[PDB]
Amino acid sequence: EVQLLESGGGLVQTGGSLRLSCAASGFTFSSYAMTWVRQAPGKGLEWVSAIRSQGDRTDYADSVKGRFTISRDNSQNTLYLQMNSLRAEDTAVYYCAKNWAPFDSWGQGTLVTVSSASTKGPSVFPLAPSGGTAALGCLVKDYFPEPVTVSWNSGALTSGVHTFPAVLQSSGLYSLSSVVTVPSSSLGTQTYICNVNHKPSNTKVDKRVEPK
Amino acid sequence: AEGILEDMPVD
Amino acid sequence: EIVLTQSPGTLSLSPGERATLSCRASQSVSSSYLAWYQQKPGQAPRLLIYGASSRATGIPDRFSGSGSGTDFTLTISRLEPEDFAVYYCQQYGSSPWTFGQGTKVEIKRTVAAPSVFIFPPSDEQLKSGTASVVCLLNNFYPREAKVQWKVDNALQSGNSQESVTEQDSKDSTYSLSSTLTLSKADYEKHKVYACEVTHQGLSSPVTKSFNR
Ligand SMILES: [Zn+2]
Ligand SMILES: [Zn+2]
Ligand SMILES: [Zn+2]
Repeated sequence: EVQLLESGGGLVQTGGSLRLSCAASGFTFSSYAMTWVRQAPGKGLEWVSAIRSQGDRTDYADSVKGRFTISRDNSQNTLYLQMNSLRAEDTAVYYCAKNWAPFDSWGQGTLVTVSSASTKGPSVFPLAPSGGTAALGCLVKDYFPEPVTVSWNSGALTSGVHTFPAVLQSSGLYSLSSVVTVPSSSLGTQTYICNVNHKPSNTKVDKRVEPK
Repeated sequence: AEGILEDMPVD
Repeated sequence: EIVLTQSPGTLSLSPGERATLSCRASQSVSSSYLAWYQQKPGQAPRLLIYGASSRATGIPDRFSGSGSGTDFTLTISRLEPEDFAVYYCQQYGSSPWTFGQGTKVEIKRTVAAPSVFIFPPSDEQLKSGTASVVCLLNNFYPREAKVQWKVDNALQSGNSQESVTEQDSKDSTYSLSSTLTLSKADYEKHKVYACEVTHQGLSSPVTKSFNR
C-alpha cells in the first residue's frame, strides 16, 4: 500500500520559517523523483518543487526560488520542504507527490497559513429549533486559523447534516455553521450535540442544542 | 511506461 | 511559460450524458506530455490520463483523452455519479510544469425548491456582545438563489455572508447558509428579522421571520 504522509503545517508569521516533511512507504523511494505541489484555498494547483531520486538535482517554481529548499533523506524515506521568508501568497495546502511528472500518488496535504494574526479558538453557539421539518445547528464563530471539525453525536448522526464552508469575516476571523434538519416530532425524543474541534488552538467543545 | 517521468535526469 | 486554458469553466449535465473538457496550451506540449486529474472536495487530486491519451491504473474506460500540440480533450463518455468533480490538466513538456485553472462538472437534476429556516442570535452570543442571524436553505436545485435580509422591513446590504455545501451525493442538491451580522445594540433596537429567498423552484419569493 503506497502512502505519502505530510507533516509540519500550521500558522506562520509573515516572513517566518517552516519546514515540511513527507513520509513515504509502499514503493521503493530511492527510485523516484519526489515533488511538492500546493493549492491555495479555493484556487488551482501550483507546482512548487521537485528533487531527483538520489537528491542529485533540485528544481523550483520562480516564486519560491531563493526562499524554499527541497531535500530528501533516502535512509529515512522522507522528503522535506524548508520554507523561508514566507508571505501571504504562500498560504496553501501543500501536497507531497511521487514522480517528476505526472503524479500518480499524492499525500493528503498539509495546510500552511502565513499571517500576522494570532491564534483564536472559536466560540460555539447553539442554533435552536422552534412539511413538518425542524432544523437545528451550531455556529462556530471567530476562530483562526482554519480548520475546525464538526460532527454530531460523536459521528453517529450524519444524515440530514450540513456542515458549511467557513466564511472569512471582515474582522480577519473565520465563522462556520453546521446544521441538521430532523422531523419536528423527534425534538422531544432525541438529544442533539455538536462536537467542535479546533486543533490550531487546542479547543474542543460539545454543545447540546435545545428546543426553544 | 511511455509518458511517465519517474525521475529527473542528471544535469 | 506554458499557460493552460481550460473550458468550460463549469459544465452541467445529467448522468449518462457525454462530457467534453477542453485544455488549450499557449505553447506546443512536447511529446504530448499532458495529464488529466480529478479532484473532489477535500481530497488530493487523482491521475486519470497521462501522455495525453493513456489511462492510469484502475481508471474506468469511459475516461478517454485525445489531442496533441496545443489542443487536448478529456472525454467522459457516460457521466456517472462518481464523476462530478473538478478536472485539471497539466503539462510536463517544458519547465516549469503548469496546470490549467480547472473545470467544475456538476450533475443536472430536476428543480427542487429550498425549505427555509431562520435562527435568532443565541442568548449565549448576546451575552458575549455580538449578534448573528442565520438563514438556512435546505436541499434545493439549481445552485442559483437570492437570499435577502430585512430588518424591521429594511433591506440589508453588505452585512451578510453566505456559503454553500457541495452537491449532496444522494439527491444531488445544494444547501446554503447565510449569516447576517449586526451589533448587539442594534439587534435589541429592532423587532422583525426576515430572510427572503428567491429561487426558481418557488413561484414567488418566500419569507421566514421572527420577532425579537
Ligand atoms: Zn438537508
Ligand atoms: Zn458508476
Ligand atoms: Zn438600527
